Amino acid sequence: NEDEFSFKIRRQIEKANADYKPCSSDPQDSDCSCHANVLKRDLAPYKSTGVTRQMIESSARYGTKYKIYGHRLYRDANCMFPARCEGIEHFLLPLVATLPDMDLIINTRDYPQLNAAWGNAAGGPVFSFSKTKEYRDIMYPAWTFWAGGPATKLHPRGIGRWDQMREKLEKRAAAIPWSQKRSLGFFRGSRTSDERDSLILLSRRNPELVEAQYTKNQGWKSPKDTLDAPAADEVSFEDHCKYKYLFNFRGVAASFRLKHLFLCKSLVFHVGDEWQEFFYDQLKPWVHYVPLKSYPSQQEYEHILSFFKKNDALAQEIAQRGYDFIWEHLRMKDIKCYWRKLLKRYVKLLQYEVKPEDQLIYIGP
Amino acid sequence: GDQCESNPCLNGGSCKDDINSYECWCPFGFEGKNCELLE
Repeated sequence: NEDEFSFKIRRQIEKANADYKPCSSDPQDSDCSCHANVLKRDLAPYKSTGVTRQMIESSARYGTKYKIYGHRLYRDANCMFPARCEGIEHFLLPLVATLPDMDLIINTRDYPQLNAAWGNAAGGPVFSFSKTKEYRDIMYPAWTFWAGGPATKLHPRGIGRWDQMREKLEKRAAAIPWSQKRSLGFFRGSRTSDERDSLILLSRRNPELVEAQYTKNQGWKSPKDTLDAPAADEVSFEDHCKYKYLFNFRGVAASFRLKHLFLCKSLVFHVGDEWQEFFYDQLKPWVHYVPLKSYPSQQEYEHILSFFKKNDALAQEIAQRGYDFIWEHLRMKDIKCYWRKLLKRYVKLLQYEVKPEDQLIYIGP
Repeated sequence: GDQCESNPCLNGGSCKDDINSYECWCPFGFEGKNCELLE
């Protein structure tokens, strides 16, 4: 029972790491190639035909229209999530001086808009932060790298400033080395997907193995939203770093939690393989994190945690590699250069002359 | 809708999900669609 499980996991690790190649030839990644496979694949469906004015007009209903015209940024007066628009504009504004004209339909909702099962009116292009293979949306780095992530008591203006968070977590990872971290699974978040339930229920049954509790979010409607338990308090990202085993789950779409967990130098257990952000493609299972299939069972959790508790040096190696990947390849520089490379490749697809539109408002610079 | 789940209302605001969109209720001192502006 235990032996078979061990063999399976160690085989998967050996294979993953034998096959692994770095996302760039040099670690500094001067040419911004680390995450380039994703933007290429996201833009590929538009390569043969390009993007017509009609496609843009047709896509406009699916997000917030941005227009770069004459090195000035314009936008719909109405942004559905103003704080997210601010986060996005932090990255667009510095690039507008050296970018050609383009129209961008940028979805600021959590969920992507262009279902590839549907067809035609949902041909795009539309930009969204998160997608699966079911959606045609082009991924962009989320607003929250600067501003407008979820608001909580510890982050009342919304989780943001990834630059500051990186330094905070680097320092905290240094303060709580592997050997001093608690040998327990940890999760503290809200019920944004029922994929999270079995971990919380396991914790209730076996708190010595897992410390997982549901917080309340702003969409709370009934006790069912915390599986009938009193809502737990928010725990800072810094305080996650006291635990060896950190769990991440999809939410509405992908979760902003994931990137934070790596910078604790804890072993990240990432549940599900569908929901993406732009950088997930180069996070490789068994190299940087422990993958679990969607809707894990309590018995699966018990087996995988027992395995890593008994193979502690192996656990630390993976945790270290995950830390190093986010440290080296999810810098602010990586976010900014991805935006730039994305937009420069996109504009080449346009098969029409961008014209001004007077109903749009001036954003900057 | 489930747009309120991602806590879009800043600065202590509370959220209600409508069918199409969401709305923030903002405490005295803050305004804007996400309570992101000072009053």
